[PDB]
Amino acid sequence: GIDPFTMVALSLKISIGNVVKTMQFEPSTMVYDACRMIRERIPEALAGPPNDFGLFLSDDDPKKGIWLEAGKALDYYMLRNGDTMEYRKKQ
Repeated sequence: GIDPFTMVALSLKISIGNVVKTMQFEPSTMVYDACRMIRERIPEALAGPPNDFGLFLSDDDPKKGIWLEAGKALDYYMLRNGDTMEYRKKQ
């Protein structure tokens, strides 16, 4: 794939374990595609199976954080430039 930055791009802070990387995603980018972007830009995403991990929308409270569905898009989850999302393992 290719590193996104086209026009208005959703710059989210991707947390993988302890690695927080500000990543620029396209608004219409699907969650499985955003994962495709991290795995390629940050190697730590490849710490396990792709469906075993996932995108976790980070809020101010841990219980407000939700798991982004692969079949949905980033914009769909009200994601913005400056938000934090932790690409981490499910369960």
